[PDB]
Amino acid sequence: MNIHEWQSKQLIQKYGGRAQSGEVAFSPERSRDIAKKLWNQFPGCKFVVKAQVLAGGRGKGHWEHGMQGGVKLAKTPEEVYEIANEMIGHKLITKQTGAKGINCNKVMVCGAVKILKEFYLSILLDRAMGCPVIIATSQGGMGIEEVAQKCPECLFKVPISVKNGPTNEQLVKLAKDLGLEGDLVQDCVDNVKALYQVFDKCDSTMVEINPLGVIETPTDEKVICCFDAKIAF
Amino acid sequence: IHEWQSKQLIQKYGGRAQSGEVAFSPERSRDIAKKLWNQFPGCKFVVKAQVGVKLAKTPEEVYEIANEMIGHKNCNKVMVCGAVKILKEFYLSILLDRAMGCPVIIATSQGGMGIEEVAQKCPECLFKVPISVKNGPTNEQLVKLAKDLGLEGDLVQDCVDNVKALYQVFDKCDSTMVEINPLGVIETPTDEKVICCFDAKIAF
Ligand SMILES: Nc1ncnc2c1ncn2[C@@H]1O[C@H](COP(=O)(O)OP(=O)(O)O)[C@@H](O)[C@H]1O
Ligand SMILES: [Mg+2]
Repeated sequence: MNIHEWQSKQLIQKYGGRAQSGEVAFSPERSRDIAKKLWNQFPGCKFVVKAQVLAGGRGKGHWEHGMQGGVKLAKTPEEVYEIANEMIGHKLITKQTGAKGINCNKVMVCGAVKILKEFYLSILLDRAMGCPVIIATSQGGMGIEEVAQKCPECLFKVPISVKNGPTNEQLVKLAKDLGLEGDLVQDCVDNVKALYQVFDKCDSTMVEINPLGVIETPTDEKVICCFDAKIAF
Repeated sequence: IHEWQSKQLIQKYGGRAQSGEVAFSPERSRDIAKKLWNQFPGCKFVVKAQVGVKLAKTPEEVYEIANEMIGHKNCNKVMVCGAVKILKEFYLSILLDRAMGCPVIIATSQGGMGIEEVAQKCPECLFKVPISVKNGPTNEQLVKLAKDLGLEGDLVQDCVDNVKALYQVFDKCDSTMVEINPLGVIETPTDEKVICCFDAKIAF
């Protein structure tokens, strides 16, 4: 992750968005310290250890030395050490790789959150159109590439005005089209607005959020939260 | 011992405690809350003035509260804690009872209140448990104390674990009092129910 991209993820929170970025660790020891420090704030919480490799289906793939999964739930900081040790410096295999192997040199240590709904949402520069387009689906867990090829009308597509950007009516209906009601409608609007602010302020070619989730905070407020945000140029 | 050193000892010996993180300025208080939103977005915060306790919704509220604490009636640091869902507050201590000549465990379902006041007006609801310093506390004693506090399920064993860890701090530090007020039954962010020490006091 170069400075250009990392400075963009930061803008998500600046422009009103809500996102979990976790924290990067380049060693299993550091992975353990992260989880340990987090237990000082939310004792007894669980953790999610995510292998940081540029490849999809991490949660599906497997490791060369017996372990299963690129996204793993951990109960303690020691389990975080164990998992991270099997990831950092080893090859991960997914559909993207068949069996070529993809070497992992770092992990994300994330607090385990309660996820109520999962969505996919991206903002792309459509060259054939010469404008931005918001693409979203409520299948949530199935990933975009699968849904697009195998389901025609599952996707919500919204062309965006270059001068005006998205409109509240556009974003409100989209929030509604994703099954959101109550306060979560406006919360989603604010987050997508933030995502587009980033998309345009950074001359980005794609802003991908997978999952865009309805979560519960430790004190059980229901809020929109961006996971595993990705930006391209 | 100070509160931050006490909670450190409790975790070493197998206890669960919320330590928060210390800030010596309102600015640093805001940064702590900010970084915490990277792990549990949308969470709330508790701000405790240190040598009084307020709930904050944003890192900016955390700044405002810390600004009214640090440098005022004199407080010069704050602990910034993630706001945790709390189901029950208990009191628990381990005291060297001189009259009986042995350690004693004192516990109440009346967490948040001073033990002097609770015993004065509700002597009925204090659980005393003398400890044989040779064999220390037995797991049999601790299971009853847990049941007598209205605990069932995994919380009963979780309570034994934490109380055992507290006795170790008492025994190993040769302390005259280890006091947890409140000792809470909380819910983790994924709704697991566990025991947690929120405050600790160790006397010598
Ligand atoms: N911080 C977290 N807390 C709880 N569950 C999480 C967290 N991060 C991810 N998950 C869950 O684990 C899944 C991991 O999948 P994801 O990271 O989206 O990509 P992949 O499909 O490649 O595994 C998420 O879809 C979500 O259901
Ligand atoms: Mg909850």
